[PDB]
Formats: sequence, C-alpha cells, structure tokens
Amino acid sequence: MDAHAINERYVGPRCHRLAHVVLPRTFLLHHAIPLEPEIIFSTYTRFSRSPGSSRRLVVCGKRVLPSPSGLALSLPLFSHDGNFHPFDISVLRISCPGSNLSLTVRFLYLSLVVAMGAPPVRLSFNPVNADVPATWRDATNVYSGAPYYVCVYEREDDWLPIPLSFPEEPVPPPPSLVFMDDLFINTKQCDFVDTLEAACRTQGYTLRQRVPVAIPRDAEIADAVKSHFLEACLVLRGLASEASAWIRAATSPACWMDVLGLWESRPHTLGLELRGVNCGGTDGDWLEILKQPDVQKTVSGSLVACVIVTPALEAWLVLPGGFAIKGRYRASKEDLVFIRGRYG
Amino acid sequence: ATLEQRPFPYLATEANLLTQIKESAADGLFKSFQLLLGKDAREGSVRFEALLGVYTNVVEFVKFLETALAAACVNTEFKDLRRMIDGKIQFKISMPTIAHGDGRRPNKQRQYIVMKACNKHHIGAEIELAAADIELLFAEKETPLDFTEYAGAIKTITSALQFGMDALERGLVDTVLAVKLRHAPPVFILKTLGDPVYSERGLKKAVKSDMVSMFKAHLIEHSFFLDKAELMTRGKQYVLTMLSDMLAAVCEDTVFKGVSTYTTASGQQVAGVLETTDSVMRRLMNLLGQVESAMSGPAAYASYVVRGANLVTAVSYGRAMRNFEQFMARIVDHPNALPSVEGDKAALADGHDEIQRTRIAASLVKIGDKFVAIESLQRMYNETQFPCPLNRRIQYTYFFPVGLHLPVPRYSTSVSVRGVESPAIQSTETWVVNKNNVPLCFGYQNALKSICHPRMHNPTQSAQALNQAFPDPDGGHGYGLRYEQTPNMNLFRTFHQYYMGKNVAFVPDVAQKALVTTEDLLHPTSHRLLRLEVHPFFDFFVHPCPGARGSYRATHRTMVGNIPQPLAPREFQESRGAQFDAVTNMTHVIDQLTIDVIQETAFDPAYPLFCYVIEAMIHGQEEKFVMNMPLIALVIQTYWVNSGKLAFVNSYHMVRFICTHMGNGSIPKEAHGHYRKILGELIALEQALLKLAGHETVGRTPITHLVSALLDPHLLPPFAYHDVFTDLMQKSSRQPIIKIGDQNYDNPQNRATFINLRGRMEDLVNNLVNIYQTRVNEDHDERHVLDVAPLDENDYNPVLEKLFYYVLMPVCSNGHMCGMGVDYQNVALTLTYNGPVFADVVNAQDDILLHLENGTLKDILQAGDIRPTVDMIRVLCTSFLTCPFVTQAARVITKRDPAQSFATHEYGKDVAQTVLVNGFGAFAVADRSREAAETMFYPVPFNKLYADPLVAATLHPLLANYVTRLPNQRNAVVFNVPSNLMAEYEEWHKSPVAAYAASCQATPGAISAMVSMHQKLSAPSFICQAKHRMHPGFAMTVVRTDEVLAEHILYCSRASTSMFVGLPSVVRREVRSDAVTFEITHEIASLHTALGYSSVIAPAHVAAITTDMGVHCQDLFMIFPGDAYQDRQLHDYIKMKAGLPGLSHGQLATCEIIPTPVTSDVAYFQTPSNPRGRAACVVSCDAYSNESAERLLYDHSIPDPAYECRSTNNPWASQRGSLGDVLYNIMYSPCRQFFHKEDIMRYNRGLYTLVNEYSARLAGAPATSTTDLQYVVVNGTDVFLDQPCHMLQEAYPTLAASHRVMLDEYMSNKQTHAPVHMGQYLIEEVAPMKRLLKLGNKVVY
Repeated sequence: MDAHAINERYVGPRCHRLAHVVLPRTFLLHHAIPLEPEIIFSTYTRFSRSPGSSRRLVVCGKRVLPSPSGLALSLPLFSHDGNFHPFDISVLRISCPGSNLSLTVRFLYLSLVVAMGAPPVRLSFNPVNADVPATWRDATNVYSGAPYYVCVYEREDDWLPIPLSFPEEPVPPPPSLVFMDDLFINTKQCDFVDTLEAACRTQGYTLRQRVPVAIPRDAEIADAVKSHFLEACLVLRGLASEASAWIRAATSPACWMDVLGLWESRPHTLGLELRGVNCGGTDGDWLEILKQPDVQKTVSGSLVACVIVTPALEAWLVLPGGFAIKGRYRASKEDLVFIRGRYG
Repeated sequence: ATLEQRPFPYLATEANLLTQIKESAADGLFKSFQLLLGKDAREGSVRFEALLGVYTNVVEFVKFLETALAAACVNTEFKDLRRMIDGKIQFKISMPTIAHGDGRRPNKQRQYIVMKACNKHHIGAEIELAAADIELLFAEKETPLDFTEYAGAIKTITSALQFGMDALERGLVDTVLAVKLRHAPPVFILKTLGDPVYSERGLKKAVKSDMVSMFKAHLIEHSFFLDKAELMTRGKQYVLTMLSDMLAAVCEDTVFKGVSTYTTASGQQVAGVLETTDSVMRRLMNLLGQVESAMSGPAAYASYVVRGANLVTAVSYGRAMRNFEQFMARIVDHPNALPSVEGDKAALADGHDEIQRTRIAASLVKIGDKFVAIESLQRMYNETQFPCPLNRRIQYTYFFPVGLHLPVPRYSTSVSVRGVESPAIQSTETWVVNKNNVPLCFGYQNALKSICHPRMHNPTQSAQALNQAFPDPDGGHGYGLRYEQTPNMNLFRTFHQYYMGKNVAFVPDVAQKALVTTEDLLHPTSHRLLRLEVHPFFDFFVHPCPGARGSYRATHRTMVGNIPQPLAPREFQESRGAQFDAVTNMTHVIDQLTIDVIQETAFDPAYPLFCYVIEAMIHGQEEKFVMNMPLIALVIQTYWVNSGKLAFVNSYHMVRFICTHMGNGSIPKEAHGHYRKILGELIALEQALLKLAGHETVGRTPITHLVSALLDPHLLPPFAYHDVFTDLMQKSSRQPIIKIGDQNYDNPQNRATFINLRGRMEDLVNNLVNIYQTRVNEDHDERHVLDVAPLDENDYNPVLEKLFYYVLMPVCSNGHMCGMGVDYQNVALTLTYNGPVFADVVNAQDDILLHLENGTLKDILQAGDIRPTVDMIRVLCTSFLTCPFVTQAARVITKRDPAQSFATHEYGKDVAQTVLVNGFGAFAVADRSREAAETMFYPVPFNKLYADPLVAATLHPLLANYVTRLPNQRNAVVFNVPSNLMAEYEEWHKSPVAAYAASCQATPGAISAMVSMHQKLSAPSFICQAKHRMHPGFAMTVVRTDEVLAEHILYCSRASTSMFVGLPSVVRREVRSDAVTFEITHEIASLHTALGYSSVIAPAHVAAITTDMGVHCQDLFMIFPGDAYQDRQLHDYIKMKAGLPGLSHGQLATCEIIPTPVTSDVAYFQTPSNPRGRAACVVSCDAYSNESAERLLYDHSIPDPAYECRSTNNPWASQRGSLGDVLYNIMYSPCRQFFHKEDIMRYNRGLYTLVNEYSARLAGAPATSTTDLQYVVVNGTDVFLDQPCHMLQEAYPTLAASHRVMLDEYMSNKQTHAPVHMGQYLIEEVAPMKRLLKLGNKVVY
C-alpha cells in the first residue's frame, strides 16, 4: 500500500491520472505472477483510432501482507487532448532482470475509469505517507475474467464526472474493437499457413527433407510425420498471440524461433531468439540451427513442431524428420507502422 | 582471562604479585654506595643511595653439532648464501636389463636424469638495546660510581647478544626438524610402498586398490603401538618388530653412503636418529637398554667458499659451482677416465673426511643389526613455551546412526536381555559413551537445531543442482501433472470421454515406487526410480517447459504416509502407529470383531442396491431422515437377520444418524451395538489427536490446525452435502479457491451467485413449484451453481467426517470404494410411477410386491428381500421435492502451510482437493442387479482412496471393457483417473497413502496406523513429536570429529639431508628516543640427497583426548543466518523451541545430521565407510582422468565399489542434487570431508604425488585447536594437524546402542553380546585408537 503513494510523486507528474490497482491472488494464479522483489514492471498504453503508442513508464509494485490482499500497482492513464477514450488498452509488461520471464497483462479504460467513479527560511518537508484512506471498488478484467480492486484516494472536482469520448459512426462492433490485436495477428497467421499449403501444391503435395536425420524404416512412422504437418496447421491458425516470433522479427532493431505444442501436449514458448545463427538457407547454415538444443528435439523427437523466422519475414515450418516448408509472412508498409507502434 | 593465555603461566602469576608485595620502590634492591654532598655533608642534606639488582642468565642450549640430530644431516658452512639464487643436484641413473630367450622385445639402454633443488629458509630474532644503556658506553669514566655503572651496561649488551646467538642455535634445530617432518610420510603408507613386491607389475588400477586396502588395515591394527603393547602379553617382542619395521622401510639410498660421517665408539656406524618426546624416550630405554652412550663425529662444519676460479664465473656469468678444482681436473686433465667408485670417493666426500673428530655424548641403542641414536628435543621447546612439533594432533572422524528399523524376520542371539523384546517398541535415540565415560543420548529433540531450518525444506536449491546433472530431460507422458479445467457439470460426460478408446495406460513416477520393495529400488538396474529420490520431504517430476526440453519441479509430500514403501515400509507405519497409542493412552472402542463385520459387507457379492436408493434420497439431511426412520429400520433388520452383515455403512451421515436418533429397540440389540462402537472409536481418536497437538498457539492460528492433517480444516471430507465451502473461507488465512467448473469462487460476499442453498422441506412448501421449473428449463451441463443444504455450526464437526472417510473406511474395506454418482430424476421415476404408489385405492398398510408390476422396483426389491408397506415408499416419493441436481465436483485449491510454502514453481505453493458434491461412495454393486444400477448410477473416480477399478467396472459396462482389455490397471494404485477430476501431484493423498490401505490386515492396530500416517511432515510438527519422543518418518546419521594429542616417533636415516648454514647478519631497523632495536637474520638452505623417502613418522602414544565425544548438534541458524520462513510469528516460534561460561568435559564436538531412509542397513554402519552411501576412494582410479573419477561418486549405472549388490545406502544423500549434496557441498562441517566435489578430486593424481603432498601441505579446512566451538582453521602458523580420513574417505564407527540395556550387556561380556537384538542394535567401535571403557567398575578394552 506504499506502492500507490510512491508512484503519485514520481510517475505522477509524467502522467494525467494514475489508476491505483490491487491484484488479488486469484488474478495472480491465472496469469502466474511469481512475486519476487526483483520484478521490474513497465506500462504503456495502446491507443485506438489514433497513432497508437505512448511512452513506457516503470511502475513500482509491492506485495501487500494482511481488507484485500495481493500485489499493489498503479496504472497510468493518458488523456490526449483533454479526455479519455473508452476503448483504449493499458498494457502491463511483467519481467525479471536476470532470468527468463515475460508476461503481458492488459487492462481496458472502461474497467478503470468506471471503477474510479464513486530570519531563517523554512523548507517544506513532504514525506511519502500512507495517511490517505483507500476506498475499495470492485472490478473484473475483460480479457481473463478475474477480479481486481481499484483504490480511490481522498485528495471543478466534485462538479464533473471523469471525461470520456465515445467512438463515432462508422465503427466496427465493440467486441471487434476490444480485440483489435487478436484479430490482426490471427489474420497474419491464417495467411501464413496459406503460403505453407501453397508450397505443397507447387511441389506436388510433397514434403522434402532439409536436415540430415536417419528415419527408421516402418510404414506407420512415415504416415505419422504427415500427421504432424496437418496438426501444425490447426495450431498455427488458432494461434493469435501478442508475443509471436514474427512480431519480434518485424520490430527487431537474428533468427527468431518459436516451438509449438502439437495436440496440446505442451504450452507454447514463443519468441526465442537464435543468437549467432544467420538463416541464409544454405546447407552450412542448417548446422548452426542443429547446434541449438531445441531443433535437435523437434526433429529427432515427436509431438513438437518448430517455426524459424528470418528478419526478412520468411519462415520455415520444421517438422520431425527434418522436413520443412519455406513460408512467408506478408506484411505491407501500412501494417509495419501498425505493429512497430503498438508493440515495438 | 589474559593472565593464563599469555605464556609462562607460573612466572606470570608470580611476577604479577609484585603489586601486592611492593611498598617502597627500593624494596628488593640491595644498597651499595652513598653519594654525599661532601665528606659528611650534613645530617640534613640530600644523600643518594646506589641500588643493585639480581639478574638471572639466559639458559643456554646444546649447539647443533653436539646434538645427535646431525647424524641425519650433512653440515656445510656456506659463507655467503644470501647471494645464492638456486642450487641443483643432477642425477644420471643408468639402468641395466636382463637378456632372455622369450619372444618379447629386448630392451634398449635406458637412462634417467633427475633434478633436485634447494629450499631456502630465513630466521629472525629481535634485540632491544636501551638508549639509556648505549649513551654511557661511549662516555668518559673517572669516579668509582661510573665504573660500576659502566660494568652494568657492558653486561646488559652481551646478555642481549648472547640471547640473539641463542635464538639462532634454537633456530637451526627448529628449521632442520621442520625440513625432516615435511618429508616424513607415515608408516601405514610407506610400509607397502617401501616393499617392491607389490609394485613389481606397475601400479595398475587393481594394485592401487590392493595397496589402499593396506593403508586402512595398518592404520587400525598397528597404531599407537607403544600404547597397544602396554596390554599385550608379548610386549617387548611386539614393539621391537614394530620398530625394526620403521627401521627398514626407510630407503638407505644416499649419495653419502660411503662417506663415514658419524661412527660408534667401537667402529660401527650410527645408522639413524630416532627422535621422540620425553615421555616416549623413557619407555624406549626400559624396553631397549642403551648400549654405548657415546659416538664420535666431526667437530666443525665443512667450509665451502667461492675462491679464485668460481669467483670469476660467479661475478661475470652469474653461475658458480661446488669444487671447481675437481671439475677442471677431470674434463681437461683426464677426459677418458670412466666413473669408478673408489677413485671418486675422495671427490664425493666434500671435505667431510678432513674434519677433525670429537667426542659426542648421545644415547645409542641396538635394534637388530643397526646402532640408532635416540634423542628428545622437548627440553628446548619447553624452555621457551613453544609447541614441540612431535606433538602432532591427529583428528579422526566418527559416525553412528539413530532411529532405524530392522526388517520383518526379526532375530536375536542374546540370552540376558528381557524387557525390550516387543515388536511394537521402536527406539528413537542412540546412546554414545563420552570421553569421561558418561553415556549420553542423541534423541530427535537434540537433533532439532538443524532439521527445523529452511535449507532442509526447499527444492529451489535442489532442483538447480539436479538441472545441471541432467540438463536435457525427455518430458515423456505428462500424466499426473496438472488439472485441466473444462466447463462441464455432467460427470458422466467427462467420465465417458476419457475411457472410450483408451488402449495405452500410463503409470506415473510415484505410482511405480509404492509397489517396489525396499531392496529393488537400490539395485543398480533401476536408474530412473532411484534418480528422482532426491529429497526426503519433496517429490520430483519432469515438467515439459521450456521449449521442447523438460525441466525438474517438485511437490511437497505433506504427510508421513506419502513416503513410499521402500523408504517407510508397511510394518514401520504399524510400529509408528502403536507408539501413537502408547503416549496418548487411548483405548480402542472398536474390537476386531466389529471390523470383521464391516469387512464382510465390503466384500459382499449380494449387497442390496435398495440401500443406495435410500441414501441417495436422504443425501445427508436431518429432516429427511426422520421421515424415513420406519423404513430404514426394515432395511437394516431384514439384512441383519437374513445374513450376518449390516447395511448403511457407505457414508458418515447414515452411521451418525442411526446411533443418535433411535435410542430404542427398532434395530436388534446386537446389530445396534456395532454402530455405537464405530462412533465410540471416532470420538476416541480425536480425543487422542487433541493431546499431541498441544494447547499452545503460534499466532492467530492454533497449532492443532498445523501438527496433523486430520485436524487441519483445509483438508475437506471427500463427500460434502452442506455449505462447507463458505465456512472454510471465513476462518482461513490460507486463501482458498473453489473451482465450480470454469468460474473461480473467491469471496464469501459472492455466495449467492455461486452457491444456492435449500433449507428445510417444511419451510420450502411455498417455493416448491419453483424448484421443478428449474429441473426442466436449466442446462445442467453448464450451470456452474452447486446446491447444498445450510449448515449449523453447533451440529457437525469436520474431524469425525475426516476420521471416517480417510481412516476407517480404507482400512476396513481394504480400498474397494468408488465415488458413485446419482442421476436423481431417474431414481424417483422408478418410485413414484409405480401404480400402487399412485392409486389411492390400494391399502396403505399393505405389502408392496403383491400389487407391483414388472418394472425395476420388482427387481430392486427382490435384491434386498424387503416387504415394505405402501406408506413407506410414498414417503420416499416426497423426498423428490428438495432433491438436488446432478452430483458435481468442486476443486478446493488452498495455499500450503507456512512451514511448507517453499516451491520450485508458482503452482507448487497451492495444494488441492476435489470434493464430490451430492454424491456418495459405494462398495461393489451386486452382480444380480447390475441392470438396475445401469439405469440409475454412474461411477466418478476422483480421489486416491476412492478410485477402484473392481468397483468401478460394476457400475458401467464400458469400464468393465477397459479393465478386461488391459489388466495392468486392475490395481487401485495404478488405475488411471481422468485429467478433469484429479491430478496426483497437486493432491494431499498422493498414491503411497492409497498403497498402504490396499495391503492392510484390517487389524485394530491398523486403524491407529492411519491416524499416525496423516502426520504433517513439516518443521513445527517435529517439535510436537520430539517432546513425546515419537519417530518422524526418517532416520538420520551423525558425523563428528575428535582430536588426539599423539606423541610421535620420528626416524630419519643417516646423512640424507645436507644443510647449508649461512652467517648471522645484524640489521638495525628502528631508533627511538627510548631504545634501539635490531634484527638478526640467518639464512639456511637444505636439499634432499636421497631419491626415495628417508624419514618415517608414527603415532606412538596418546597423551590426551582433547575433543569430548559428546552430542552437540550444529545449529543451522548460525551458519545460514539470512534464511527465514514467510511468517515472522512462525519463524520466531521455531527459533525459540530449537535455540557458554565454562565447559566440563572438553572442547565440544559438532554433530551433523544426514537424513536417511529408515530401511537402511545396520551392517553398513559397522564397517568404516563414509556416510554418503557410496565409497569415495579416488586413489583407486586412473590418474588425471577427471571424467572417470566422477562416475565413482555420482553415477548409479554401476554398483558402488563397496557392495556388489546394491548401488547406494541412502539415495537422499548420495546422488547429484540430493539433500546431502545440497547442504554440505558448496564454523566447521565434518561432512565437507565427504561431500565436497572439488576436494575429493585432488586425490585423482598419481599416488606418489599424494604422499609428497600429504606431510607437506595441510588439507582442506580442518578444525581449530583449544577453542570452545570448534571453528575452521586459518593462517596455519603453529597448527599441527594430521587427518588420515581425508585421503581414504572413511569414517570410523562408535558405540551406538538403541536402548540402555544393550550397552549394559556389552559391558558384562565383550565376546558373547548380540550385535543385533530384535528391534535394537549395537555398533561395536572399529577405531584406530582403542580406549578403556569403565561404566562403574567393569572394564571393556
């Protein structure tokens, strides 16, 4: 509860309003936020119907020990031109400095702005204090459905409500403007797979080897490798994720790899960088890919597929057995501005 | 405390009594002169008085040439040694061969070139000359006071100058004896290396093992040999063959063999010097009388000086040479002169034949053939209060177990001991005899300063050392890992999706450990079970993250009973539960005759199905049972008369209501007695559980919630019919989550949206049509709202429900129990749509089956053989009104206890349990009416004690197809449960609990076995078992260290070392106004002229034992200070219940606890090997092969080199990542000798490099000397430690005894005592020192 009053002094003047937010364990258990004191939070908001990017601000978070209980934060709210937008996502990115951890937690302003609604010279000494009392108002997250609390601290103030500027006609429907990200990334994945299937047709519905791996001679194994490709087309199309490898490659300034979990046997680990490997496509460059410990297991093993994305937005789908199909993400110049603004 | 520790303690306390004796400043001084002012000069003028004092001289010592130590070294006086940089000796060893007529290759000529060097030594002493004393040395004297002032200053300067020359002749003999002792390896190493009958094949891998196995055997059998021969019959004949063994093991291969340095008076030569202390020398004169007491050696040093030809090459080239005149008279004067022996002996004798002879007084002796001088140089180290170097302090390690369990065919040998022959008694302590023969106990409450510490209780330090051992694990089947939640309430849907076309059945790592015996798990054909036996308290598995390769995680075991059968066997849990009985003094109300009734109902093939229909209609309700008590008094009576068994045994609420609400003669009096005895037992169990839990509280939370799991209310009973889920939330610090399908349930303020209550039926006669409207309209596959009755806190108690379903029913049914689910609207469609129920023309008090038609009720009532009246079924029809919907399951995720909130991953802090709402567990359904059960009921396997295939195959014919297709899964321990109902790793009851109940005997002692099996395995439960002297689920081994003041015997052969004595050079370094100091330097070089070893040391006599051999555990709160629990009120509670002016026995020995499975062998603890469980000898394997020496320590593909049968004694301490490897591999830790990987790999080299390093370099971190708490040593100035366990990697066993009486039998007869009694043992000590043991008057040597 000290973490609210610290941010009013140092995050405060760099913002317009702060959304003082306390996250209970029920919200923490869903997103798997392991409360160590080393975690460095960072916040930025993704605008709608405007050029969407704001500056990243580092926000202090402290665990509250016990009347709720959970992680305490403070989210920045940005009023460009004197008013708030209702459909405007405030993104929280959770990461550790040393170890490998990256989480994205997103909040919408209508779940925040609504919840805010109810002689020697003397030197001034203003310490940080928890003297101000909290008012705890309920909220539910739109994206996961897990409850979190919002603090409203006591201080043309009581006369007005907090401003909003609702969107105007013509408009997409608000279930499709809320998930503006998950409907843009999904149609870049559904058009990526249509390039992978197009390479089968120009070859004659075949899968050719690329990686020298000896395959045991059994007829049931040769029919099982084909089943890993068709399962990989069910997973790449359903995948609409903020942290995919091709978003990391488009916002890069290095091969970006993401392994999949076929038949839901594994959760996905996305955006792994292949440092020291230049995916030129020559046969001497696949030895540097095989020196990675993941591709030795996505190929010798089973039930895991693997996608390796070049910085030129060309990607191979690596199957077990060394079979691969070159595919291409098509990103126009208008969409690179849309991606490098909101994500990079 | 500064008077004693300062040296010369008798002269210090006497000279510090001057402050009491002194009264005037001229007290002790004499009067000599008078200084008048004239000739009489007045009676009133100032007269002066010259005072004289008494000074005592510095006690001088015998010079270096007149000591008999110089028979071991060759003395030359090199005048300018501070100009020398180096000095070398170059050997050229030509080697002959044998020419033979076999087929192998003849050898060509071979040579060796050996290069020795010179070690240089530097000595400094300081001399203070007072400035008032120097000033009058140059002044003019003309009066008789200035002559006696001058003569008192010329004596002060010379006495400080005789002092500096004294401190260099002490400095010679110290630095020669320090050179001799660094190249003096002991007897037990060198006796086998000195004999070339062992190394004639070359030191192979199998010769080194036979040679290290003689390092151990001579260290035990022949050590302290002058103390072992005080109590032998032979005596002199044993010492003489021991001391002519030291005499011949030394190689007499010296360049100066022909040079005759010292002789006897008769003409023979003195072969060596045998140097002891004073106490050993006066016993070697009585065994061996002196023969001459006279020798004749040189009187002066040989003089080497750089004269006119070496001095040109010393200046200009910077290299000089010994005796240029011989090198020039051979290279140019006789260039073809071959090296002959006698023509060269004048040149090799470097002036040591020219030195004038003299008469040296030294006590010789004759040993077989050789004349050997014997000294004792203690009289020069006592005069200056420095420690003598021959009083080395040998430091041995010791180990003994405590709390083990001996296997099932228990035997004995003894005929004396009577009182402790019971099979139910188990020792929880071992008795160790102290240094002063005070037999002390090492219990668990003495063992608690290091157990209850969070280095013993986290896997985050242990899953990282396991991840550097096997960095790329194959995450295979991810079976029991996590609960995949899906939005269903149709538990017939999630059941039928999972067993439809299942052809492959997976077994986790945990369910295949609880079936393995205690000896199959340690056999080296099983890596994989033994690999993840890392920690005692936790339970490891492989998680599929990150990427495509796995990683290791851990879940806590939470109980004593989740320890597997190899590490806590079936007869141990019984004999731990019979100790629960003896302390609380509970009395079993249940006899064996009533378990004989409950067990016969559980295995009944003709159990009536109709008492499931009643129990589904009551569903645990107060009001609805009273309406039906004239019906259930017929179902019980017609099942007790028709057969000897009794009905309504399934759930707790039916057994509770029969005992309380009748109080009459409705049930027969014999049959009603068996029900009263059930609730007589359950109340008596929770009377006992509230005694051991104690009265005290940590904070807001009592300790009764935190010692056992049968009292912790976060463990819910498996069948809940009331609003138990909100009564948990309002009284919990451990924050719970109820998962009703998809939506979590967090707060009690959101109760109405998730939980819908239904009160009395008499109160709900108004809103009762609104119930039936929701039976038809609502979608019950996605309703996400559970229906339960409101609960009254003065009516129930959760412990009696928890003592019923988790203790008494898995025993008495032997685990034949499945969770039967009910479809309720299909039950009453049989009852109400009868026809004799509906038609009011039929008489109410008439028999049913006279009027009833061919339906299911004709077949269900033919099973129970019941003839009820029409009033009876019509009351059962009325229970349809407030009857709940389909049986649901709610997963209660709560956080773990504050002693258990250390986890590898983030989900690992949360323990979980699925509670079947509105369902009831049920036995094997009768096979004559499976057709009627197939129209009403369906099975829900949701818990380890409630997932049984032989019961679940009866309820639905698809699982009867699943059991008969693959008969692997016919066991309860093995059987697969759907991933939407249970994950085993996120669970309280975690299969080794479910494997005990299937193999019981259903004994009244097996009831109390289960109650002492739900004992929390945490830190503040170990306090509550240590007060009552219980046994927690693990034994432990102790490790100590003990010092010995050993008086040694050094032998050193003739003329081996050759010394180079420089000249003393005075350097002034300070001038003050008060005094002038100086510093006399004196540089010595020394070289070893022989090739092999030329001096041999041996422990001869123990002067004293320094460290007392008493129990004192090392508290881990001082060593790891930064660790703490999550609480502060619970870290201050444990630190309070766990934990010097002056000590009485001696320096306290630190004891270190290595926890161990309770099935480990006692026969390991008798033979002296290390407490790792595997041997750590690295001298055996190949030289400089670091990859090969690691397979000895940590690989388990091979058996350990000690035992060809097993692989490891304790897997909790041997392996990579285990708790022994986590704590002690990185105050003083005796376990750092054995576990530290870097220190063990120093002994991988060739065994002659180890012998050179042995005596020279001190080992890795030994203990300090004469400090109260046994600290770790640093700077090693006067530190004389000799630890032979750091090389051999073994610890020697002590006296241990599980009971007091076993040690009273060892005293009375040393031969015929039984080493293994029934439950108790005794380790007879196998140590390199033997002692007298006196307990009273009786002596055992």
